[PDB]
Amino acid sequence: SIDVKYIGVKSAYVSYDVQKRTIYLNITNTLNITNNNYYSVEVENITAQVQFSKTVIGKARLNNITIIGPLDMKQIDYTVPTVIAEEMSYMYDFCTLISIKVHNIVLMMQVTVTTTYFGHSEQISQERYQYVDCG
Amino acid sequence: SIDVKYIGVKSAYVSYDVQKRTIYLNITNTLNITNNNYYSVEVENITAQVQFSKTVIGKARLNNITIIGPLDMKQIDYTVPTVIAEEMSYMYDFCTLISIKVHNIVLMMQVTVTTTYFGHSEQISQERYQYVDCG
Amino acid sequence: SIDVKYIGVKSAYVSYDVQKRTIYLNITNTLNITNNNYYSVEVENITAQVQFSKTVIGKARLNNITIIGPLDMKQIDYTVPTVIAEEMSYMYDFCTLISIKVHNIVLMMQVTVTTTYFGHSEQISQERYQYVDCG
Amino acid sequence: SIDVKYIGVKSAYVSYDVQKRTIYLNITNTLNITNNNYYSVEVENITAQVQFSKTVIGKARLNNITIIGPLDMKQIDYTVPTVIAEEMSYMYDFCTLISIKVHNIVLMMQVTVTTTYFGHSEQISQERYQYVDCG
Amino acid sequence: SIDVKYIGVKSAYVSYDVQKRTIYLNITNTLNITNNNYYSVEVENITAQVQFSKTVIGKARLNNITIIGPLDMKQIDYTVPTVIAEEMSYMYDFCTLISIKVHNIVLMMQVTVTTTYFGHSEQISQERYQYVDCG
Ligand SMILES: *[C@@H]1O[C@H](CO)[C@@H](O)[C@H](O)[C@H]1NC(C)=O
Ligand SMILES: *[C@@H]1O[C@H](CO)[C@@H](O)[C@H](O)[C@H]1NC(C)=O
Ligand SMILES: *[C@@H]1O[C@H](CO)[C@@H](O)[C@H](O)[C@H]1NC(C)=O
Ligand SMILES: *[C@@H]1O[C@H](CO)[C@@H](O)[C@H](O)[C@H]1NC(C)=O
Ligand SMILES: *[C@@H]1O[C@H](CO)[C@@H](O)[C@H](O)[C@H]1NC(C)=O
Ligand SMILES: *[C@@H]1O[C@H](CO)[C@@H](O)[C@H](O)[C@H]1NC(C)=O
Ligand SMILES: *[C@@H]1O[C@H](CO)[C@@H](O)[C@H](O)[C@H]1NC(C)=O
Ligand SMILES: *[C@@H]1O[C@H](CO)[C@@H](O)[C@H](O)[C@H]1NC(C)=O
Ligand SMILES: *[C@@H]1O[C@H](CO)[C@@H](O)[C@H](O)[C@H]1NC(C)=O
Ligand SMILES: *[C@@H]1O[C@H](CO)[C@@H](O)[C@H](O)[C@H]1NC(C)=O
Ligand SMILES: *[C@@H]1O[C@H](CO)[C@@H](O)[C@H](O)[C@H]1NC(C)=O
Ligand SMILES: *[C@@H]1O[C@H](CO)[C@@H](O)[C@H](O)[C@H]1NC(C)=O
Ligand SMILES: *[C@@H]1O[C@H](CO)[C@@H](O)[C@H](O)[C@H]1NC(C)=O
Ligand SMILES: *[C@@H]1O[C@H](CO)[C@@H](O)[C@H](O)[C@H]1NC(C)=O
Ligand SMILES: *[C@@H]1O[C@H](CO)[C@@H](O)[C@H](O)[C@H]1NC(C)=O
Ligand SMILES: *[C@@H]1O[C@H](CO)[C@@H](O)[C@H](O)[C@H]1NC(C)=O
Ligand SMILES: *[C@@H]1O[C@H](CO)[C@@H](O)[C@H](O)[C@H]1NC(C)=O
Ligand SMILES: *[C@@H]1O[C@H](CO)[C@@H](O)[C@H](O)[C@H]1NC(C)=O
Ligand SMILES: *[C@@H]1O[C@H](CO)[C@@H](O)[C@H](O)[C@H]1NC(C)=O
Ligand SMILES: *[C@@H]1O[C@H](CO)[C@@H](O)[C@H](O)[C@H]1NC(C)=O
Repeated sequence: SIDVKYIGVKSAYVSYDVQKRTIYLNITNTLNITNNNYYSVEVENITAQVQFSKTVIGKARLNNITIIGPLDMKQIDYTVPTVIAEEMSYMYDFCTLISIKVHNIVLMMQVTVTTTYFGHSEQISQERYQYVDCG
Repeated sequence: SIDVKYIGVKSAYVSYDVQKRTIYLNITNTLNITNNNYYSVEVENITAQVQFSKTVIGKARLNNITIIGPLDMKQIDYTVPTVIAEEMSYMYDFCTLISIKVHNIVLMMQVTVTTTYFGHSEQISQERYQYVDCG
Repeated sequence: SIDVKYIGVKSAYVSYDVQKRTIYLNITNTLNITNNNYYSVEVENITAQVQFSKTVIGKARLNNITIIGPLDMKQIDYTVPTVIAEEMSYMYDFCTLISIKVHNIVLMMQVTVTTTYFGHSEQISQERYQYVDCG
Repeated sequence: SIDVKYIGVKSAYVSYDVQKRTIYLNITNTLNITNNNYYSVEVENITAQVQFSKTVIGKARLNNITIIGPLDMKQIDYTVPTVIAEEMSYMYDFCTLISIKVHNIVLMMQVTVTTTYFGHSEQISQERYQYVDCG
Repeated sequence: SIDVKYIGVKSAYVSYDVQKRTIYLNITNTLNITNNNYYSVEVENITAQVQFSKTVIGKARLNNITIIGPLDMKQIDYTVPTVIAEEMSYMYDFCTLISIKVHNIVLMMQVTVTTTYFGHSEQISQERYQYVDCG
């Protein structure tokens, strides 16, 4: 990736910024800009490229073959009991929360068993993340 | 990716910004801009490209073959009981929440068993994310 | 992706912005802009490209073959009982919520068993996301 | 990656910034900029490239073969019981939270059993992250 | 990576910054900038490259072969019981939280059993991270 930029507030090439009650007198600004950008990116010169997969099985006996790919959960138990009992009481609850499984961003590109890959693969994530604001 | 930009507030090439009760006097601004951009991106020069997959089975005996791809959940139990009992009580509840499974963004590109791939693959995610604001 | 931009508020090439009771005096602005953009993107030069898949089975015995693709859920139980019992009580509930499975954005491109792919694949997601605002 | 930049507040080439009630007198600014950028990135010169995978099985006996890919969870138990009992009491709860499994950003590129890969792979993550703000 | 930059507040080539009620008198600024950048990055010159994997099994007997990839969890138990009992009491709780498993950023590139890889692989993470702010 030639350019990746996380810019919180202000991004600019040339900035004249005047703010919060200033006095801006005789000003002469002369700006002469020559800017040129040449991008030669991902250029590929190939005579011959071959992807070849071959399998042959002869006179064989195969019994109980199990192939299990990734990300298997099987047996998961979440037990979260909440019990509130009051006889003669005063209860004030402000900003209370229970969260079990919270997922913001899931990016999954190549999940397989057998992968043959020729090329280019890129993942980019940018965020501002605030979970809980109370008060 | 040639250019990826996360810009919170303001993005500009040339900015004259005057704000919050300033006094802006005699100003002479002369701006002369020569800007040229040439993008040669993803150019491919190929005589011959071959993707070849072949399978042959002869005189074989195959019994109990099981192939299971990725992301298998099987047995998942969520138990979240909530019981509230009050005899003679005062209960004030403000901004209370229960969330079990919350998913914002799920991106899944290549999930398979066998994959043969020639080319280019790109995933880009940008967000501002605030979960809970109370008060 | 040549250009991806997350811009919260203001995006502009040249900006003269005057705001919140300023006094803007004699101003001379002369702007001379030469801007040229040339995009050569995804150009492909191919004599011959071949995608060839062949399978042959001879004199074979196949019994109990099971192929199961991805994303299998099987057995999932969500139990969320809520019981409220009051004899002589005062109950004030403001902004209370229960959510089990909430999904904003699901993007699924290539989910298969066998995939042969020549080309280009791109996924882009941009959002502003606020879940719960109370008060 | 030629350029990666985390910029909290302000990013600019040339900045004239005047802020918080200054007095800006006779100013002469003459700016002459010649800037040129040439990017030759990811250029590949290949006569012949071959990816070849071949398997042959003959006169063999295979019984109880199990292949299990990565990220297997099996048996996971989360027990979080909460019990509150009050006879004659005053309870004030402000900003209380229980979270079991919270995931912001999950990026998974190549998870397989057998992978043959020719090319370029890049993962970039930038964020501002604040979990809980109370008061 | 040619350039990686963590910049907390301000990044600029040439900066004239005037702030907090200064008096800026007769100023003459003459700026003459010649800046040129040439990037030749990731250029590869290859006659022939061969990735070849071959397996042959003959007249063999294979029983109880188990191959288990990485990141296996098996049996994990989280027990966090919380019990609060008050007869005649005053309880004030401000900013109290219980978190079991919290994950901000998980990046997984190449997790496999057998991997043959020709190329370039890069992971870059930049963040500002504050967990809990109370008061
Ligand atoms: C601008 O310069 C002239 C020079 O003749 C001067 O008389 C005038 O007072 C100046 N005004 C300001 C606002 O700087
Ligand atoms: C502006 O820049 C160009 C770039 O070569 C130059 O030829 C020209 O003389 C400059 N003009 C002035 C007034 O400096
Ligand atoms: C590579 O590209 C150049 C053009 O930039 C061309 O002249 C040359 O013949 C190419 N070589 C091959 C056939 O791979
Ligand atoms: C195949 O597996 C099953 C259960 O996994 C088992 O009961 C059976 O005996 C196995 N077959 C042989 C020939 O061992
Ligand atoms: C602008 O400049 C002229 C120069 O003759 C001066 O008389 C005038 O007061 C100036 N006005 C402002 C608003 O700067
Ligand atoms: C404006 O820029 C062009 C770019 O070459 C230049 O030829 C021209 O002389 C400039 N004009 C002035 C008034 O500086
Ligand atoms: C590659 O492209 C160039 C044009 O840029 C062409 O002259 C050359 O013959 C090509 N080579 C081949 C046939 O791969
Ligand atoms: C095939 O599998 C089933 C259950 O998985 C088992 O009952 C059976 O005996 C197996 N067959 C052989 C020949 O082992
Ligand atoms: C503009 O400039 C002229 C110069 O003759 C001056 O007389 C006038 O007061 C100025 N007015 C403003 C609003 O700057
Ligand atoms: C405006 O820019 C063009 C671009 O070449 C230039 O030829 C011309 O002289 C410029 N005009 C002025 C008044 O500077
Ligand atoms: C590639 O494209 C060029 C034109 O840009 C052409 O002259 C050349 O013959 C092409 N090569 C082939 C046939 O792949
Ligand atoms: C095929 O599978 C079934 C159940 O999966 C099993 O009952 C049966 O015995 C199997 N056949 C053989 C020949 O093992
Ligand atoms: C600008 O310079 C002139 C020079 O003749 C001077 O008379 C004037 O007072 C100056 N004004 C400011 C605002 O600096
Ligand atoms: C501006 O920069 C260019 C770059 O070569 C130069 O030729 C020209 O003389 C400069 N102009 C001035 C007024 O210095
Ligand atoms: C490599 O590229 C150059 C052009 O930059 C070309 O002249 C040369 O023939 C190429 N070599 C090969 C065929 O790999
Ligand atoms: C194959 O495995 C099963 C259970 O994993 C077992 O009961 C059986 O006896 C095994 N077969 C042989 C021939 O050992
Ligand atoms: C600027 O310089 C001139 C020189 O003649 C002087 O008279 C004037 O007072 C100066 N003004 C400022 C604001 O420095
Ligand atoms: C500005 O820089 C260029 C760069 O070579 C030079 O040729 C020119 O003479 C400079 N101009 C001045 C006024 O110094
Ligand atoms: C390597 O690249 C050069 C061009 O920079 C080219 O002249 C030379 O023939 C190439 N060598 C090979 C064929 O690997
Ligand atoms: C294969 O493994 C199973 C359990 O893992 C076992 O009961 C069985 O006896 C084994 N087979 C042989 C031939 O040892």
